[PDB]
Amino acid sequence: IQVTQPSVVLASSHGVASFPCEYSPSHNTDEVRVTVLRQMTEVCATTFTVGFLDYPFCSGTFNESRVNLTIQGLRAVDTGLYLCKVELMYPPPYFVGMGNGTQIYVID
Amino acid sequence: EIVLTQSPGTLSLSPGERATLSCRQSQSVGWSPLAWYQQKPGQAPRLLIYGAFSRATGIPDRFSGSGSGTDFTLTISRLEPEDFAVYYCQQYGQSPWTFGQGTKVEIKRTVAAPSVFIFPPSDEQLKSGTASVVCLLNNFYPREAKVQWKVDNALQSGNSQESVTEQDSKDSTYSLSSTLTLSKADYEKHKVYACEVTHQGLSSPVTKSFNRG
Amino acid sequence: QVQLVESGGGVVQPGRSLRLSCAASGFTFSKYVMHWVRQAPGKGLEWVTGISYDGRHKYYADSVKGRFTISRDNSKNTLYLQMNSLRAEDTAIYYCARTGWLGPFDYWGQGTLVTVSSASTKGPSVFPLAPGTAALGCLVKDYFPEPVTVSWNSGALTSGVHTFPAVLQSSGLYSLSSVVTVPSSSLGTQTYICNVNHKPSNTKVDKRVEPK
Ligand SMILES: *[C@@H]1O[C@H](CO[C@@H]2O[C@@H](C)[C@@H](O)[C@@H](O)[C@@H]2O)[C@@H](O[C@@H]2O[C@H](CO)[C@@H](O[C@@H]3O[C@H](CO)[C@@H](O)[C@H](O)[C@@H]3O)[C@H](O)[C@H]2NC(C)=O)[C@H](O)[C@H]1NC(C)=O
Repeated sequence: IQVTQPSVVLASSHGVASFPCEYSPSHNTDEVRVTVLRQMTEVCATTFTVGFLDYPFCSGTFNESRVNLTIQGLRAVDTGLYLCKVELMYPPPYFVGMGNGTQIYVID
Repeated sequence: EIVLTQSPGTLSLSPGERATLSCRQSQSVGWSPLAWYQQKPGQAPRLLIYGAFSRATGIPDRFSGSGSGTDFTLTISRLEPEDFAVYYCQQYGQSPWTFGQGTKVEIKRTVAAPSVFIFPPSDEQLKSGTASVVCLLNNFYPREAKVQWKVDNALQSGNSQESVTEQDSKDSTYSLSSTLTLSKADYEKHKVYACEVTHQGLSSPVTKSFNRG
Repeated sequence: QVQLVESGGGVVQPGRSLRLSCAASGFTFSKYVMHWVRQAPGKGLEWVTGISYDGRHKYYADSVKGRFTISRDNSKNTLYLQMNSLRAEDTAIYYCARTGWLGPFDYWGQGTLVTVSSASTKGPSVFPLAPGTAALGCLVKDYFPEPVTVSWNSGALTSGVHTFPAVLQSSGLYSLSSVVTVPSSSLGTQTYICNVNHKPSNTKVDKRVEPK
């Protein structure tokens, strides 16, 4: 699977960055696991079967083969490259794909 | 399901020279979940490179990777003596997680033809009912060698078994045994037992033989 | 520091079961996919089975699906491999491996050896390989399990010695030879004795190798 995410996004004044993360092709799966990693630290992770309930700074919705990610609480020091990881967990085969990363610019 | 094919089977080089190892994948998958591992005898594999080109933690800078789609390469820019080892590639984008068959990086030296020796079964062994006939190929380089058994001039198949040493630490050669196992009944039937060896250091095959008794 | 420590390997007869354990330390075990990978003698790496983060999803190689089961316990940070209906071809070193978050197998344990055999523990029979360079040796036949050690003249003869890796014979027993090249002139002057020790059977054989 090929994961696509935008090269660069600008966070809002209020520290909220939103961007899509999409995968292709659309293999049969019942459960997709999305992780946001910062370059490696784990920002948030969730399984879709509206997500990221274990992670107050992340939210997201999943349709078709595309997650609309929102990362909030960002400050200027949080500027950096945020990788999207997508897993097609079950039924097998398992598939994993890494995006090339979204550079998020945050201004205080 | 992803099949990986590595080439060459064996790379033969000296310290300070460049190693280039190839890994070809059955399909492209939209990114490069391609990893390379090192393995030394008696040790677990060690991750070197992932994502085709990223070095893993603590891996020296002389290791690099390149490639995309289906064709990937591992480069050791200037080989060090600690780098002679077996190297595997692996795809990790989907299950089943699959590996290449491995490329051995060995020490290169000059061609050396084997010294060949044939051994009849001992009388002590024959008393037990089986006959082991041994052919020894001693201190040869490169590793590739053909050992053909002939009994009374017939070629044998399925009744022999080979074993090879690791590269010698002093002279970088290999040695190899071939063992032909017959029943005593069959050993006693025939007369000429011969071991024919083809190797790069031999212009033409050498044959060592004995006559039962 | 990241460590993975396998245990449970040993000798088992075909048809029986064995459970392997892998103890994980030095990372948040529940945040990683874990695997078993095996390596049969003289062969390459073969993925066997893997298990998702929270244990819900288990993935198997076709070769082991139906016979092997993987599980994990995230409270005690242990991975397990339940092996059933074992066969000869399942003999291998079994490694536990972590999947890095970016996908590769970034840490591996040292492995635990599983031998699947019907054979009984048995010391070798040692036969001479009788002799300006001469070759001579000892044939170390029909022992189980591995390993066997061989020295020459109690360790004093090392130059030119080659002791070959064992081969597993069709019988389920191992065999190897140890050989040495020497001056053909020394054949009448010096004695050559191979010292074979097979500690699994407490057996030690000294065999003198003579011309003729
Ligand atoms: C994810 O990113 C990879 C790698 O991108 C490479 O490295 C980045 C840091 C940037 O510096 C990029 O400029 C650079 O390419 C992408 O893989 C690359 O994709 C391109 C587009 O298909 C491949 O084609 C190239 O095409 C030109 C013109 O025809 C040739 O001259 C090139 O030699 C090359 O063939 C390129 O081979 C490929 N590179 C690698 C290393 O894989 C990848 O597309 C991207 N994925 C997504 C979803 O955006």
